[PDB]
Amino acid sequence: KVLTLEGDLVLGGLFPVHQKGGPAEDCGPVNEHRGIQRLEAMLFALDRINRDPHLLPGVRLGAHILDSCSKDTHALEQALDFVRASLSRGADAPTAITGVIGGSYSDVSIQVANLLRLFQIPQISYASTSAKLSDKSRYDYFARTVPPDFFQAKAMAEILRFFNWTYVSTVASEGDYGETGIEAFELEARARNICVATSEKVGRAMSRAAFEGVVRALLQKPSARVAVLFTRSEDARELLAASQRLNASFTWVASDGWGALESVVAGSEGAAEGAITIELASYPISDFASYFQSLDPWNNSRNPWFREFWEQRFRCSFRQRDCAAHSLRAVPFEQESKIMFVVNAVYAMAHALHNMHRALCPNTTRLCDAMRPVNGRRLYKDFVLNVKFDAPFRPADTHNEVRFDRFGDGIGRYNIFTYLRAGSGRYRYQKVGYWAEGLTLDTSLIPWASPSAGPLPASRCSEPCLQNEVKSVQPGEVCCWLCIPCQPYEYRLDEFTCADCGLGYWPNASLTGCFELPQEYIRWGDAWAVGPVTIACLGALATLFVLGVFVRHNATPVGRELCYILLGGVFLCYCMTFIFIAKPSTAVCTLRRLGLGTAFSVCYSALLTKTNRIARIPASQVAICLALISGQLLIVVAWLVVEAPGTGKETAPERREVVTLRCNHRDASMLGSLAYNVLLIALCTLYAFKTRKCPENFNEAKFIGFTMYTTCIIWLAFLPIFYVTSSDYRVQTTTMCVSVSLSGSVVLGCLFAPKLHIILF
Amino acid sequence: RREIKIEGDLVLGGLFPINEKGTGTEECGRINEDRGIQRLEAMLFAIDEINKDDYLLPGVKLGVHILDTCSRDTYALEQSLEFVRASLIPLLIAGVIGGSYSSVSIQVANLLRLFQIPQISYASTSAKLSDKSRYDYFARTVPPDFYQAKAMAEILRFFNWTYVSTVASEGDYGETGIEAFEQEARLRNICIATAEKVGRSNIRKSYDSVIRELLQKPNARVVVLFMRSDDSRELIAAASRANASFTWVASDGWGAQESIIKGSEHVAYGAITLELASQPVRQFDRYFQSLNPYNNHRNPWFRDFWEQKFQCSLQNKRNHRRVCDKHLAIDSSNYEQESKIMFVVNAVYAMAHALHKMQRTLCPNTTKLCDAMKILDGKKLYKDYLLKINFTAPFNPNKDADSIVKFDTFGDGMGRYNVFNFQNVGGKYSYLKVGHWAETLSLDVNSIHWSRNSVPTSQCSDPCAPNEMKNMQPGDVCCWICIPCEPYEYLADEFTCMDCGSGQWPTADLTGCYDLPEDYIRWEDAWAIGPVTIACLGFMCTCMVVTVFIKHNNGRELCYILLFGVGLSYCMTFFFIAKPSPVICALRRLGLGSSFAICYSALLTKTNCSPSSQVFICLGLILVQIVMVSVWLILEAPGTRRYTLAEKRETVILKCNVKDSSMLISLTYDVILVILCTVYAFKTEAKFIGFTMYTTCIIWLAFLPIFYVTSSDYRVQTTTMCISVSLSGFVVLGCLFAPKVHI
Ligand SMILES: N[C@](CC1c2ccccc2Oc2ccccc21)(C(=O)O)[C@H]1C[C@@H]1C(=O)O
Ligand SMILES: N[C@](CC1c2ccccc2Oc2ccccc21)(C(=O)O)[C@H]1C[C@@H]1C(=O)O
Ligand SMILES: *[C@@H]1O[C@H](CO)[C@@H](O)[C@H](O)[C@H]1NC(C)=O
Ligand SMILES: *[C@@H]1O[C@H](CO)[C@@H](O)[C@H](O)[C@H]1NC(C)=O
Repeated sequence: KVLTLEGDLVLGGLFPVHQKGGPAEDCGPVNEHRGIQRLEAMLFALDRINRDPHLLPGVRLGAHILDSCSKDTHALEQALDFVRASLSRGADAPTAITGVIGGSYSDVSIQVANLLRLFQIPQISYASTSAKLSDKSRYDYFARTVPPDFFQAKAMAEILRFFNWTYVSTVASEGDYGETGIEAFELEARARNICVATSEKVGRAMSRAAFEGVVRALLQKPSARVAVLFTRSEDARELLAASQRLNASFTWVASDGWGALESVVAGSEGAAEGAITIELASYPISDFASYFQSLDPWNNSRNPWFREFWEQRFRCSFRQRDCAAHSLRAVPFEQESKIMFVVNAVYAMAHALHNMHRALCPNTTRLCDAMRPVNGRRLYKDFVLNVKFDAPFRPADTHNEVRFDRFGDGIGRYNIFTYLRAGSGRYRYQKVGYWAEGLTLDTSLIPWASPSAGPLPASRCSEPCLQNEVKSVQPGEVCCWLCIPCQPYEYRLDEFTCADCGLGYWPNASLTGCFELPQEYIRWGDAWAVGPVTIACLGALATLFVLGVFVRHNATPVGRELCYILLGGVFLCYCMTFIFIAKPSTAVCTLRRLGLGTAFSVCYSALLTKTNRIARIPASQVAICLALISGQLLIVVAWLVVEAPGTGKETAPERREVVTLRCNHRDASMLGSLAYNVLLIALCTLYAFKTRKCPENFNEAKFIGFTMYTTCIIWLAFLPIFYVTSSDYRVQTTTMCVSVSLSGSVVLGCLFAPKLHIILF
Repeated sequence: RREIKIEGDLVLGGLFPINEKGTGTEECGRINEDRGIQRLEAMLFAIDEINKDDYLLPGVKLGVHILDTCSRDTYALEQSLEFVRASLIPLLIAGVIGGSYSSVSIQVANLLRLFQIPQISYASTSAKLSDKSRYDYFARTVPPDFYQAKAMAEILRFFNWTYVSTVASEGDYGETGIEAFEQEARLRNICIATAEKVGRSNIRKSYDSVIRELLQKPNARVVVLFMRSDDSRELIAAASRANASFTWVASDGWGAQESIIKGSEHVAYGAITLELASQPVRQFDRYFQSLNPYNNHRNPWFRDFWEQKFQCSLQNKRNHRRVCDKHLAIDSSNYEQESKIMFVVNAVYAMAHALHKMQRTLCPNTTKLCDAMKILDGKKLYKDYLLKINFTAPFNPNKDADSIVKFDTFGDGMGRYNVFNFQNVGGKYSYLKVGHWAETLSLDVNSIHWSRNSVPTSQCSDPCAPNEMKNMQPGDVCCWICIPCEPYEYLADEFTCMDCGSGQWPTADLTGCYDLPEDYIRWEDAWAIGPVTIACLGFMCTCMVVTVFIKHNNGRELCYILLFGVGLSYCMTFFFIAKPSPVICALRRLGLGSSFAICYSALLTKTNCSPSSQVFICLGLILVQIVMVSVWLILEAPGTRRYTLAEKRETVILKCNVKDSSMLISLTYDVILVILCTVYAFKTEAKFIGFTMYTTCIIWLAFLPIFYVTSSDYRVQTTTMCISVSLSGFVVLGCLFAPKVHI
């Protein structure tokens, strides 16, 4: 059947008046909510356009509406009449189609657009939301009023980011809706920097056991308490039933498949408490309701399918009466949600035609000779796509602009619904905001978004950390990272790498390189070493006594330079200890190093001269001491030329010290001087094995022997002590200073013990 | 309104460009001689042969439904709309043998994919038809255009032409061809130098500019052409004026047409062109030649063709113009077979055979049109039987095995091309086929004439040699240049040269990072013969002086100890020199220390003069020196490091990797102190001992700095051994001249 009206400007149209044939037939029952209501909406829009002065005033608008029967092949056969009656014939009277407003199902729209692209016939759909009609390579002359299927995916991605949800689950379905939209949702989720679990899909013929298994699979991850539903009505209903059976707590962010529908929450109200759904935004037309209610078959002869619709709706046969006064009122009539889109499409086509007419014929408001061969390409590209007008049957003081983007799609406009309970034993859908270009959620009506008990925390898989580097992301899932704490030995040098530097274990939390604090780790020059330095001061007092010895030298009938040399050596070792303790530096370490060796050599030379003089029985003693001093000077010069500067040393990796040593160390050259002193002491003892007994200056000889024995014992005790303390430079200098001060004090005491008795006697 | 509706059991659609596109006030222009009447006559001849054949559809008779395209896409769509009014008097169409134009084929495929009608093209070579997402019911017996991109790009690989310059005409033919050829070249490691674009609206000024841009690039001597016939002809003519010589590698736009060269045969020579292979059909010539507009009443356009090929008016208005009689006929003098005729027949059979096979699957009980075959499922026929045909060419020449008609996964035909080389022979210019490309190269190099005895066009000068000459890229794209590296570091990688050893000196490219320690191991060379001879002489002298002793004695034991120490000093020279250095590096140092202690004891023996107690005390002092050198050894360790920092010139490695001036300085300082004490004691026989001790002291003082300032590769040990043996020899000379005075 065909539906032809007027003919001045014929408008095409395809509607699913009949449902798809069940028992292998062409067409079956009449689609009341999708084939009759939309058909009457288009007819009402055409009538309003005709009885309208500011749109197509002097030109009348016709119609050539057809039935597609929800079949792509049947739709192709019917749409063949659109091209065969306009331009196919030549270069049932044929009618010239100017535009086609039809196509509810995606496949029907695809086939009709494929047919009409070749013949340059523009088409404007009203219910085709398929995402594969957006590309103009395959569908050049296709436009639509409803938004595509990825706009709701973008809306849910923005919703997930708004609520700070990162690790979420995902449920999809088999077919175009469920697979095409899921890829777009994943793409925007990657663009939204959020995580997708990408769980299993639904084949629309899926058993209850398989649904339960998928529910358990979603329950495997406990941190992702959020699931995204790109499922149809039946799949969503089955999933809710399975969740209710298994008693699983979830919040579901759904799409237009769920919407604000109560048929999917029947018997599963407990499982859905914080369900978030998106419904395509639409408003009811009161004028269309008034037009449709006052419709009866007695005068409605324009619609060939009205009799069948009346027979299916009311039990009337028209052969036997069986019916009377069965007026269609508001009690059993409900306006279909996509009727404003049909009116918008018809009015957009009318406005495009009017604009083209005004541009081509600015003189008269009637068809010109240039309007008979209308060009579909120019009309679509310059006029159909460039439309900006207020939505009819809606006050102009509202952001309702029927416009097409660069791909000819509609303007995104959705409503967000939360399946909540107001407090009683009833459940209902409540709008909590809209999405035109950005979210407009209000945190006042959502039950789980209340400040109490938190806003349903469903954040990322892991948590940020400061002391633990983020370098243990799970292989294959970079969304669940492990806060591995790096060892304190390794500091922070990069963004996520804990690496040691050597000059400190943890300077600060700057996380940019390593900082070496300028300090000394062997800075013992304080009251802690107060005891040793004072002992050195005692040696200085002995030096003062040396001056008294000089006075004693003026009136002593009993050689005299040996005592002066011993006093000078004592002063030298005291000065070396003072230099070591007070301030260690590059120029303050070599001086004491040479001084201690010089003092040791002077003492050894004095002992050797004394024992040689004893065994023999001033020029010879002076020559011997000068030769010993020259040898010591050569030794210290060799030490200096071997390594003069001191650059310090680093500590062991087990700890973090400032400076292990003030100058160069770990050298066995001082062991050579120690061995030379030991050999000198051994030679002195070998000589004194028989030379110790000496009547001439017996007290002096005994004191010299005692001093030599004490020095040998002190050196033999200190050498292992020095070796042990070499591992700890903090106290090694103090131990060496104490040892040398004790040796000097012992030598001075041994020298002065018989002198006092001799003076007193 | 003219159309052919030959009835039959199965009706095959037809679609040919009978009428040229009207550029004036008429939709349809003239009558197309070659791509028009001749191709439809070939299809009719193939249909008649199929009907007369007793092996191909013996019972089913094939009908013909032939329309005209008028060389327009809209007209072709309007005509092909008659092919779909059979399932949605009308005639049921099994398939459509239509095409001859890329736009017409595209539009017809777009219309026919909706109604599931198989379509086979005989001349459409557009690459846009190769995708099944937009044309899932389209097949062709001719290869697509981009196949030629693979036909001659391998030629570039055959003659080692890695640097090419591409020139093409904008539109649809050369556009996709450029991308296909660039992809093939990139897959074959061939880089593109220039990429120009020729236009139909351009003039000689812009052509000369393309040539001028081509000339100012001497490396690229080969130009790959993707252009139409007129563009290539005019470009050759323009290059004639510029006196430009190139090696053109052109596509089917040039082919083997004599119109391309025109009067510019001296600039086109050596050109390589590709032509679609097409054997002539002997039976078609006889069928077409014996045709007159009196019995061929099934061809509505045949009268117009008769009035176009020959000036005739016998059909209508005889007196208006020059009427003709039956004297006008068709023969071989003024008729030539169109190149794409064997494809057209190959298309028709490609349907019939498929249908035949389909029957054998659906109607196997009789040789007739069974009812189950009346449905004529287009999808099943296309995806089950149309794409699975392996029949040979019906009219292939004798001994021609390569004549199987096949369709690949995209429905395209088999790519078979012929390579033509423009040559001069004798004094006549003509084309000559030099090979074929049936998915492989079969060029005949022995019969190819080049521009001037050779075609060198490689941009890269030469491959880089190994041994730090491979280098890397200098900042270009095609190949690279070669620069050397300093030979101390081996080129461990293909771009950089990095050191991997102390001395290294890599040997060849293979195993560059060899061990090659380059140690200072020196055998008994010329500089070593002296020290070993001196050591042997000293050993002989010590043996003589200990043999003369003991027997005649009337220091004693001290003298024997001194002689043993002198012998130890003499053998220390040989101990120091050793090519292999083991982990025991203390042998030389302990030997030197023992020699010094022996000298000190020998001096102290004369210093002292209870004497036996001193002879034991000096041994105890030697023991103290031994424990001191042991403590020294407790702080020094050997190794394999090299003490020379000359890198490439560092061909000597230290025997023991340890700081020489760390504690050896202290040991020598102790020795110097001891010997200075002995010298001071002796300064108070004895004179000779003091003199030789002084000579040794200044000798050591002079030889100490030179071992550190010169830092010889291997002579430091030799000089130390020479100094030691000289000191020992002086001591031995004194201790041997003393008995000379004694005797
Ligand atoms: N706009 C729809 C969307 C439709 C759809 C919507 C929700 C769930 C499943 C589902 O099936 C698919 C599959 C692919 C593309 C679109 C859909 C259309 O049919 O195109 C449909 C409302 C329009 C109407 O028929 O009135
Ligand atoms: N096979 C061709 C190839 C054709 C072509 C061949 C050579 C030079 C220019 C050129 O113009 C284009 C442009 C786009 C696509 C195809 C072509 C076809 O029409 O498809 C053409 C021989 C067939 C015929 O028309 O008889
Ligand atoms: C999401 O986190 C941001 C912090 O960047 C915060 O400002 C915002 O309030 C949070 N939104 C919630 C918790 O809904
Ligand atoms: C091309 O190079 C290969 C080796 O690189 C050589 O074998 C072949 O002969 C060359 N072909 C020529 C020079 O035509």
